Amino acid sequence: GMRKTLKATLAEARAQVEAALKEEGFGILTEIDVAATLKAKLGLEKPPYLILGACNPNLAARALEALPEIGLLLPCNVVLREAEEGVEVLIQDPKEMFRVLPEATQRALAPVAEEARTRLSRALSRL
Amino acid sequence: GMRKTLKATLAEARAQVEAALKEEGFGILTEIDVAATLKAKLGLEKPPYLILGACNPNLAARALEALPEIGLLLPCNVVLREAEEGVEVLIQDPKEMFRVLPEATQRALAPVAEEARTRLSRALSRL
Ligand SMILES: O=S([O-])[O-]
Repeated sequence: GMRKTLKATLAEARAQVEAALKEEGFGILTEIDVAATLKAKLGLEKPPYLILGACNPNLAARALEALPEIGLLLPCNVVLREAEEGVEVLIQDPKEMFRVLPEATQRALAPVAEEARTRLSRALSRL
Repeated sequence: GMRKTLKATLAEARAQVEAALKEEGFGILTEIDVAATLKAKLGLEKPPYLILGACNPNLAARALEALPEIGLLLPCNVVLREAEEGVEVLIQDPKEMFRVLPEATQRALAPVAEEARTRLSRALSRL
């Protein structure tokens, strides 16, 4: 949806992502190293793949105040994975993620999802 | 969907939900204290609210083979929140989550989602 490949090492891509997100009000709350946890649990050897859970507290608080169960679809995931041409960054589109909800609830959340999507697409565009 | 209210405290509910998930092959990879992070960032007191990222490594590994970009949807969120009549546990239903995905990936993903959902609803039933 929002996808970009960077010619950058993993650590470089990850620092540039954290920095572009922080410019737009999104902090990183969680991180899962998917290759390291598949190794530890299953003995599998997979290429680099991280999932970062990023969040703007103001937009999150607003969404959770309107619809408390919306925590099931937070935070916004950012994937960084090894690609041929370097590291691919993928960012969850909030508008797309709210489509699991009834249409009336998506209307009720639209201003927040739009604001989040605009800040996220801005971060991506600066990578 | 998938919710139960526990006549219990938040730490009784957390110790308990983690035990019931473990029984069903789901471990907790991440956790966000929503009330403490919104207080920290925004200065507002909010009611107890936790987001636990639960994962079964074998099911996640197969999901990632069907669709490499499914890391944007993982792991499976479990909410514990102060509710009206106790602490409400909500579990993201894998079947609903996958609906956001391209039509083309749905059939291949259906049996991993069915297996996840049966394990989760089992864990929820034992609380
Ligand atoms: O960071 S403030 O702009 O939500």
